[PDB]
Amino acid sequence: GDVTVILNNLLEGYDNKLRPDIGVKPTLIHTDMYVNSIGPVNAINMEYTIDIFFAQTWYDRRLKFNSTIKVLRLNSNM
Amino acid sequence: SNMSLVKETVDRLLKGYDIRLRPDFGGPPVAVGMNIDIASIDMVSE
Amino acid sequence: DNTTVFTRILDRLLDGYDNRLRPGLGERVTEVKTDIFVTSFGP
Repeated sequence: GDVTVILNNLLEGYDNKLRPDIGVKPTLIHTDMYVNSIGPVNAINMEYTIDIFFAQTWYDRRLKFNSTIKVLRLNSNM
Repeated sequence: SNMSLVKETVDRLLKGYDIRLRPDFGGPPVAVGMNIDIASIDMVSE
Repeated sequence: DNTTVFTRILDRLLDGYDNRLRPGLGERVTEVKTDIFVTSFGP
């Protein structure tokens, strides 16, 4: 289809070793959390458990595509 | 000599070898025989 | 040589297959039928 073409065009000449704007400006990352549960707070080992859905979002000007679909929703494969 | 002969033999065996398919994939079932040499039964926990 | 045909089948199935895309990404909704067989209900 067309989503495969979009994904293959985004990853051509792409270097996942370099952050976006590697010599321009810092990358702004917006972070959200969703606490599923805060586990047992045992004082013996001075720790506590927590389960979260950690979400980060930023801007990568290399993953910019022109198409009639607005968002690519993917797995952990990419 | 005797080493490169076995090397080419194993390379011939493994060239065009589909690991996704069992022996006789569309045929009769393959027989697998089991052996077990028990070294220790460590801890039987109730 | 009844092993080459199934290899060609499996290679044609995977020729141009993109496992980053769910089946029916642009036309329908992927409907997964689930099943659970509990072999042992643990402690």
